[PDB]
Amino acid sequence: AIIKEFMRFKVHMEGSVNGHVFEIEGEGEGRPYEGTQTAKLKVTKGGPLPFTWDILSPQFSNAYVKHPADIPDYFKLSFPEGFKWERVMKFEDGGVVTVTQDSSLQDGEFIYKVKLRGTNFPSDGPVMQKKTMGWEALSERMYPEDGALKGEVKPRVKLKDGGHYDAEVKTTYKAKKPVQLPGAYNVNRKLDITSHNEDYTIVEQYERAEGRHS
Repeated sequence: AIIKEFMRFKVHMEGSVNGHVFEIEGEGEGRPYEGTQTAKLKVTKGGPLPFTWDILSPQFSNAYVKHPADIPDYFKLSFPEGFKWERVMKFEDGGVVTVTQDSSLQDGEFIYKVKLRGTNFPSDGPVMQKKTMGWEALSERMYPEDGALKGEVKPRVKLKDGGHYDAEVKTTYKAKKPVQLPGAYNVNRKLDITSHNEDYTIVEQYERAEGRHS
């Protein structure tokens, strides 16, 4: 029931995007104090998915962010009980992804349960047409509000023909028990898909994430 220098996680997602219903199960691992982690995800129901993996990759882990020694680490402090989060991603062309997630620590591993709903993506837009090619580095501002920790960022996905496709992402993180909130700070993140099979039914990804004073 402590957070070791190396930790595994297991994750299950139930999702629907533009009506396409699917599930994903995955196995992750990483170094929670160093802010590095990887995961191997399998689409177990509904594959192959008719849309880009890039809208799913950010839903698969803030226990693995490296925090400065003098900032309360809300995510790590929430364990072993853990924390929940609720996210809305609004994309520039009207698509919307809503996500709810539960994180806990059971028998030495983190257990993540994700529910995702995407709607209103244009049928010929970049998400449904698999035109995106991964996230640029991003900086998420975390700030305390109403006894929870909110994060906000306007991250960008690269397009295969040279553009970018923009989103506004807002997440509320809430520990299951009351834990010390930090003052506002930033989390710098780089999320990469490192391997995948042809139809993206098996995917590996990696994230490096580090908190910094603002």
